[PDB]
Amino acid sequence: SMTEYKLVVVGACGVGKSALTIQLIQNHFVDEYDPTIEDSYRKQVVIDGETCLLDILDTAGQEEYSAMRDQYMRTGEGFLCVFAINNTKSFEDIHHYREQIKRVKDSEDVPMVLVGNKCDLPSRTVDTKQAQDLARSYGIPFIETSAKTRQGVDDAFYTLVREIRKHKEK
Amino acid sequence: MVNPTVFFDIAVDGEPLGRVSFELFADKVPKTAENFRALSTGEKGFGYKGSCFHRIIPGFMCQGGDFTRHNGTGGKSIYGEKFEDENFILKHTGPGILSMANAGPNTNGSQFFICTAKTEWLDGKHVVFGKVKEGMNIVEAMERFGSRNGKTSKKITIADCGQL
Ligand SMILES: CCn1c(-c2cc(N3CCN(C)CC3)cnc2[C@H](C)OC)c2c3cc(ccc31)-c1csc(n1)C[C@H](NC(=O)[C@H]1C[C@@H]1C)C(=O)N1CCC[C@H](N1)C(=O)OCC(C)(C)C2
Ligand SMILES: Nc1nc2c(ncn2[C@@H]2O[C@H](COP(=O)(O)OP(=O)(O)NP(=O)(O)O)[C@@H](O)[C@H]2O)c(=O)[nH]1
Ligand SMILES: [Mg+2]
Repeated sequence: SMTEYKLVVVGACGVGKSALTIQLIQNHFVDEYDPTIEDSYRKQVVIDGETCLLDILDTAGQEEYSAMRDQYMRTGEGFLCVFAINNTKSFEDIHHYREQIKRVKDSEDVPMVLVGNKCDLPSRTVDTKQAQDLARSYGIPFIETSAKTRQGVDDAFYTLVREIRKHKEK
Repeated sequence: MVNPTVFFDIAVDGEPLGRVSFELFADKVPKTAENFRALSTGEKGFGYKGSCFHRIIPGFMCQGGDFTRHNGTGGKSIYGEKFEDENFILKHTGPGILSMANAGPNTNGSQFFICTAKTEWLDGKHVVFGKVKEGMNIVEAMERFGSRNGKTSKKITIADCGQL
């Protein structure tokens, strides 16, 4: 039937992985903090004139359990690597996340999008140029988002689907 | 100075399951023990009665205590919304340990968890303040309604609670 795409959302605690996913799926935002154990969602979307089915894994940012990420990185087809533009440490964690995905996939070519979230907030500490440069060095797209305003939310997930498509048909 | 004892009467979709009692380690963590005691009696005008166990993960723990939002994000202490980690003297040594949930350092409120296994990696991060006295098998019975990510399949509530 329609193609299913297995997306996985990763990044440090509090960057907004869940807020982005719930905005995509349920069209709302609450400012409450419900730290994730692990959640799965489904949504069908039209991308480039074709319907497809998104299967989204929303993961925990807990550093304590970093050695338990391997099984979901094996099954996931593409990864949203999320940091918050007002949290420099979350941006520095990105390298460690991408490196872990590369090791588990044993590939330097894994579908991935770098996401700079919370772009509605003032006092940004990670500059857009600094993030675009890093994504350029990885060869992956970079998108700035706000789960609060919905800015870029659809674009982030749709772009990741396009990356997975290109990889499968390569 | 005898450590105080409190009880929860647990219900499953409104039907009684049984009573769990806890010893609260006021000898070692008086501020944390007193918070849980007062929340169990409801004497401040709020507390655990009627709240649910929102996260139950078989093999690990049963977590509850969000009586302000009933969604796993809320709760408050008798000292304010949050209070500091009192100490980490006591460890998560096995089933029955009663310990504070938190969202990082110095964020204790009202949420708590009861261990169904030894959870040593939580030592130094969550304040242990009590243990199950009677009714550990009720806590074990609550695991029947949990899941891998903690979502419960029935409404597990504290139908009544108080001090013994
Ligand atoms: C990797 C998957 N995972 C796992 C995990 C870990 C293992 N191990 C096997 C090997 N051993 C040696 C190490 C561990 C196995 N299987 C799983 C689960 C079943 O795989 C799905 C956990 C976990 C916890 C969080 C996120 C992901 C997580 C998390 C996310 S917020 C959190 N912790 C802390 C939590 N704050 C809150 O609620 C805040 C909002 C309130 C105020 C909190 O105070 N408490 C109390 C203590 C227990 C904790 N909740 C909790 O629920 O722990 C779940 C547990 C299963 C115990 C650990
Ligand atoms: N202003 C603003 N706040 C946001 C945004 N995205 C998330 N938040 C807020 O940041 C906090 C953390 O969001 P959350 O989605 O739970 O982060 P997470 O990455 O899923 N955390 P965890 O790894 O613990 O599950 C919440 O209070 C949420 O409302 C955003 O784009 N803008
Ligand atoms: Mg989350």
